[PDB]
Amino acid sequence: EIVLTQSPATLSLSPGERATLSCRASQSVSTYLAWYQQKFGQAPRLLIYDASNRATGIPARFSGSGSGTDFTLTISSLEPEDFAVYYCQCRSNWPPGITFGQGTRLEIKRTVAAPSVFIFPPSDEQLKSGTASVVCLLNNFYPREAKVQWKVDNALQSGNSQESVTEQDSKDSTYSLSSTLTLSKADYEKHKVYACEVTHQGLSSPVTKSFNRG
Amino acid sequence: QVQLVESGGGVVQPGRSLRLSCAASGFTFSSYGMHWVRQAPGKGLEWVAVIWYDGTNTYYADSVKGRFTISRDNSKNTLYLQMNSLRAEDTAVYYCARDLAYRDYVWRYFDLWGRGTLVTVSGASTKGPSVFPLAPGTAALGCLVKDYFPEPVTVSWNSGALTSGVHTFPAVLQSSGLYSLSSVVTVPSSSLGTQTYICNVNHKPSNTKVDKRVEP
Repeated sequence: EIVLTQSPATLSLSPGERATLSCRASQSVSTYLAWYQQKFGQAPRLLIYDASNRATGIPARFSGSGSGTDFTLTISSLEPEDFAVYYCQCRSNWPPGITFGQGTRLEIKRTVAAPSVFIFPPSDEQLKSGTASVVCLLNNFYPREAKVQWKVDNALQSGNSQESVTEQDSKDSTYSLSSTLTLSKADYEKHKVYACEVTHQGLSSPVTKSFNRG
Repeated sequence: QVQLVESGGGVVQPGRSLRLSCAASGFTFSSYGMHWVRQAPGKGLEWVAVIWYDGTNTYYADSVKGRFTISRDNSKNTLYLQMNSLRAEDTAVYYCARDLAYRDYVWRYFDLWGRGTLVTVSGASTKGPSVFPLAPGTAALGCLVKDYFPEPVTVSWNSGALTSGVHTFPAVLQSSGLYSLSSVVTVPSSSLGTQTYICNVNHKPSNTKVDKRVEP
């Protein structure tokens, strides 16, 4: 079985700059390697096959090179729609199969931007149903790496939150993150101070947003 | 026009079955090898199965061997995927794809892809969401779209009149087996008294349509 490893997992570049994506195979695949592009919410599409052959209709700005175990996909001059995920791919014979790399995502590099943080208590409508969701919003920050810690009456929470992050914004190149702390109505009513503490490269000290009630 | 169109996706209980179809148009279907490839939500691509142009041999990923069967009907230009004994880990968008090679048993690349169809395997049943307000010189407000199944939901603000500063987040799958997502918008603090904010949520699987006014 062949394993394909793509690096870096995320490539941070500017529009128009040259993108160089790498794919390393565990053992030789000769020149039998393909690259696919997947734009967010869309099906993948073939870009290159046989290491350097551009698929039909693919613009000349996409080019592939390499052989054996070292392959590169070059995008000579990035367009807005090119900030997408790219996968390399080959065949395996033992067992027979098709192997994909784990993907490299291209993002627009911009200046560091600290998040603007907001906390929302559970609505009275939700409390009438037996559960309490507390939401913390980290808005328009860069880079994507951010940490949210929930604290209830000054006690760090663990195992009772979930979060997700938006795709990079097309206009300002930032990300936003939403975290939800879930408690039963009975547990929510036993505590007073609800706080979300945010750490990020753009913050010299963690920022806390909080409210009292429950 | 050259294309592949999948059908038959939906929700299925663990241990049960589902059969997908893929209608091919615009090329000599009987001259190409055909594949199924899947993508679990937020994960990478995983090849599932291949069938030779004349249907005389097939191969499968070890993850689906024995449970899934790829087949084709060259007289109807249709490819099938029979999925039996389904498990939660089979939840994915399933794509049918044409092999690049013409009348060649050596399979290697996917040169044409369908649109994909979502298959969700879970003990949960189809359910519309509950929508709760996230009440508010910049202010933030939103809507929490909780406890729905399966994906997806769409959210708009003020019937589409409000788009700037809107962020609709990817859903999370809760331990209950139901999804939850938030949608927020940042506005000038002075607009809280002059403008009304309503989130419009749609969940097509349950035919749910909700309008929720979000007040300070």
